[PDB]
Amino acid sequence: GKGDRRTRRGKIWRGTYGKYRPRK
Amino acid sequence: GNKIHPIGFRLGITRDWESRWYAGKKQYRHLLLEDQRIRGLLEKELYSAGLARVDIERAADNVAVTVHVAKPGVVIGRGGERIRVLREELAKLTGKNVALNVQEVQNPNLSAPLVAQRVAEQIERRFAVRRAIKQAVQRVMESGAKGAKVIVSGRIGGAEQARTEWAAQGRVPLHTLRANIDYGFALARTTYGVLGVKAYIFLGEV
Amino acid sequence: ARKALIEKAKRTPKFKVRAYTRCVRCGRARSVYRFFGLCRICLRELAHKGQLPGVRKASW
Amino acid sequence: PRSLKKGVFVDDHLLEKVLELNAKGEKRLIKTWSRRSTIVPEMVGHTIAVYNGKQHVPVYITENMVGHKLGEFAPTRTYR
RNA sequence: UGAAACUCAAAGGAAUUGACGGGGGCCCGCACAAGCGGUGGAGCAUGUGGUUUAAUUCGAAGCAACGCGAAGAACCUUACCAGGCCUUGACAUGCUAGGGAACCCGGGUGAAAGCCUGGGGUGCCCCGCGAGGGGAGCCCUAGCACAGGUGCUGCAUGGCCGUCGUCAGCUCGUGCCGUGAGGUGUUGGGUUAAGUCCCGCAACGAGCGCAACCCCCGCCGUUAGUUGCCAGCGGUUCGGCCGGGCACUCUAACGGGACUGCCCGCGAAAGCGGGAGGAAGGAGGGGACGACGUCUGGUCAGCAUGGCCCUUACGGCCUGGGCGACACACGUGCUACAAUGCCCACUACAAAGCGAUGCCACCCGGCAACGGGGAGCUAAUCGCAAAAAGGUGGGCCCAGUUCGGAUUGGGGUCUGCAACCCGACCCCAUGAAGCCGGAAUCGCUAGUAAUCGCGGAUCAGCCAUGCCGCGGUGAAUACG
Ligand SMILES: [K+]
Ligand SMILES: [K+]
Ligand SMILES: [K+]
Ligand SMILES: [K+]
Ligand SMILES: [Mg+2]
Ligand SMILES: [Mg+2]
Ligand SMILES: [Mg+2]
Ligand SMILES: [Mg+2]
Ligand SMILES: [Mg+2]
Ligand SMILES: [Mg+2]
Ligand SMILES: [Mg+2]
Ligand SMILES: [Mg+2]
Ligand SMILES: [Mg+2]
Ligand SMILES: [Mg+2]
Ligand SMILES: [Mg+2]
Ligand SMILES: [Mg+2]
Ligand SMILES: [Mg+2]
Ligand SMILES: [Mg+2]
Ligand SMILES: [Mg+2]
Ligand SMILES: [Mg+2]
Ligand SMILES: [Mg+2]
Ligand SMILES: [Mg+2]
Ligand SMILES: [Mg+2]
Ligand SMILES: [Mg+2]
Ligand SMILES: [Mg+2]
Ligand SMILES: [Mg+2]
Ligand SMILES: [Mg+2]
Ligand SMILES: [Mg+2]
Ligand SMILES: [Mg+2]
Ligand SMILES: [Mg+2]
Ligand SMILES: [Mg+2]
Ligand SMILES: [Mg+2]
Ligand SMILES: [Mg+2]
Ligand SMILES: [Mg+2]
Ligand SMILES: [Mg+2]
Ligand SMILES: [Mg+2]
Ligand SMILES: [Mg+2]
Ligand SMILES: [Mg+2]
Ligand SMILES: [Mg+2]
Ligand SMILES: [Mg+2]
Ligand SMILES: [Mg+2]
Ligand SMILES: [Mg+2]
Ligand SMILES: [Mg+2]
Ligand SMILES: [Mg+2]
Ligand SMILES: [Mg+2]
Ligand SMILES: [Mg+2]
Ligand SMILES: [Mg+2]
Ligand SMILES: [Mg+2]
Ligand SMILES: [Mg+2]
Ligand SMILES: [Mg+2]
Ligand SMILES: [Zn+2]
Repeated sequence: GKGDRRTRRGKIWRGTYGKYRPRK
Repeated sequence: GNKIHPIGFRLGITRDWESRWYAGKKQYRHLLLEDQRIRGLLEKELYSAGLARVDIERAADNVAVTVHVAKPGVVIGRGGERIRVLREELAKLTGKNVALNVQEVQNPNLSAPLVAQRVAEQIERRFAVRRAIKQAVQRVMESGAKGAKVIVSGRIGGAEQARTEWAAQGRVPLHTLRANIDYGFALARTTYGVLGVKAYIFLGEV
Repeated sequence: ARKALIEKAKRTPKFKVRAYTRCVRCGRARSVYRFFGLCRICLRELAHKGQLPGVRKASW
Repeated sequence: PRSLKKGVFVDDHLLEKVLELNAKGEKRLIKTWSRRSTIVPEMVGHTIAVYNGKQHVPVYITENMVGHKLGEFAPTRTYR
């Protein structure tokens, strides 16, 4: 969930981007 | 502790600001720090003139300004020898080169800031508080005004137990956002400590 | 405000980091609003006096 | 998950005091206030006394510890 | 029948204003009940107690202290601690003196601070042919007048705040009653959210409060179009793109609008119950606003302030620690325990905000953090920008498991002089507890609760899961 750093919703919550949530 | 400053509360209507100068997120803090430096000196000296207000307008290095006093002369000087030194004291403070008008306070007993200053002085000279208050309310109430009130803090009369003297007449509706009430606060150092003096004058409604 | 730690005006921090806002009016160092250079306390004091132009009491 | 980037940091107090001290060879003791500085190769063999805020702890530097900061060998607090 | 020694400053009566009652009668409030979701359980974040420490700076202490002062502790901040160095001082206003201009740049030494120590240099005023002499400013000493002190008193205080509270209520003037405190007014019937209004009354009025006057949201209209439209038409790179137009939507100034006015019913009236128009009724919904006063409440560490105390140190400068300690206990929260769910795709629909030593389109490199490079924006023009929940599709099949992401190993990117103590962020490993929480206990009456994400202040960065705001979806229940 929101606490999973390396996941979709995880990056959102932590307000970041990366492999699991790229900037499109 | 309750009740907001009746001026900060009435800025919307019945009560304009004391600095009508616009600015942007880069200079505002400066033009502000400046006004204070101004009021800092103006009050540090013109005390004797009895300065009720001090507006400050701007447009660009042409800092309007003004100073509403009860006794203009004290400002001016022999022909204008004081209003000279000071006028240069402003541009020496801030190389802005600005005006320095002077409005006269028609009645110094309808300007809360003075009425406060008034009583505040008496307190230091050791006048009986209750009297001063009773009187002050009168001066204000006699020379017009639909209402008025005065408040002194504590250690009244050098007492160890801080109290709070009252006194007030007519109307003074603070909850009514339209009263147009002048508020004036005057400190009051003393051998034993500070005493705060607030003054409220209700003049005209709508 | 310990009029000695009001050496913030120093401008010679050796390293720009050590630079810290600090109130211009109270010396209050813990709630200094960039925009006013004042602390939250004085920012509230002057605003009441109408000495901060434009600054009104918001409500909605 | 350590990090610093490209440009390993080391205060030049002891540096020009060590690489320079390597001219004659080695020496007994040193005294630094730079927990900040990284331990580099040219220190192995030295005995750098590090300050922990109250003391100057004698830290013998070895190969296996090249890379760690000096502070890591001068523990700050005192528990039981 | 009825003393005394000794001892007290009272013991008592009636009445008054209060407070109180496990006295009575009316009546309110998420007070209970009715509900819906939570917290004391787990892991973690944060504040606190307690321990510990050279120091773990200080305050806050039932409600109303405990994500509180702190809307940003690596150094700074920080007031704490350890060391090295200053000591008319970091900052004010003056002084006689011993005496040398101000200023610019150096090198030893050192952790820095500081200390030695050596040099380019030497204008200005009246004198003097000059030599050189006496002074303003200035700086440097040496000795004064003093500065400084987040050192103690918030029970010596301003100011400001919290609290009982938006709870109604607290009073006055004159008159009347009572020897008097003090009553009457303000009690009483009806009514209201309200000491709101009505009726009645030895009382008639008034002040601070209630309400109203201010702000936001809801409907309509003027005035205004580098935002909107193809509604209308004609050009199309089929992009409101271009022409062109203010209609619409907005943007934002000013107005209109609701008054129990209208209708039926009850009533002495105020007003209550419905009904019609109307976007909106009978305080439309939400704010700002919190009386006389109480807590002898908070705060001298925001400031101001009396007294007290230290004035080569209770002042000052640094470097490094500390505020981040950890057997343990509590508060507030975060993320969860899963299928009304978790993934990966792919697709939608926001509102308020912020943006020069900045938002950062777009392009290239990198799994990525981020780095190169650069378009446009002083922003209704550009940017942060994706909103998320949803919707379509597909995977997982019920397992400590595609639930959950705590720990820990490794490799990196950034901000910064600098991330050991003690920063976020990325990637690979690791994959803890937890299967819905004892006794207790918290919030909320509707766009509220629950749930979803977005922006701001502070700020280099950040330990924001805090805080202040914004909009999407949108319940249950209230006998009493
Ligand atoms: K009795
Ligand atoms: K309203
Ligand atoms: K008190
Ligand atoms: K959830
Ligand atoms: Mg998962
Ligand atoms: Mg101070
Ligand atoms: Mg800082
Ligand atoms: Mg600031
Ligand atoms: Mg006797
Ligand atoms: Mg009696
Ligand atoms: Mg009684
Ligand atoms: Mg009773
Ligand atoms: Mg209610
Ligand atoms: Mg309610
Ligand atoms: Mg209940
Ligand atoms: Mg728990
Ligand atoms: Mg312990
Ligand atoms: Mg204290
Ligand atoms: Mg503490
Ligand atoms: Mg809170
Ligand atoms: Mg520190
Ligand atoms: Mg107090
Ligand atoms: Mg106080
Ligand atoms: Mg206290
Ligand atoms: Mg009310
Ligand atoms: Mg009477
Ligand atoms: Mg009588
Ligand atoms: Mg009575
Ligand atoms: Mg009376
Ligand atoms: Mg009464
Ligand atoms: Mg009475
Ligand atoms: Mg009565
Ligand atoms: Mg009533
Ligand atoms: Mg009334
Ligand atoms: Mg009556
Ligand atoms: Mg319209
Ligand atoms: Mg009101
Ligand atoms: Mg208390
Ligand atoms: Mg107290
Ligand atoms: Mg702390
Ligand atoms: Mg908890
Ligand atoms: Mg790539
Ligand atoms: Mg298990
Ligand atoms: Mg798993
Ligand atoms: Mg660190
Ligand atoms: Mg299971
Ligand atoms: Mg925010
Ligand atoms: Mg930030
Ligand atoms: Mg941390
Ligand atoms: Mg955060
Ligand atoms: Zn201040």
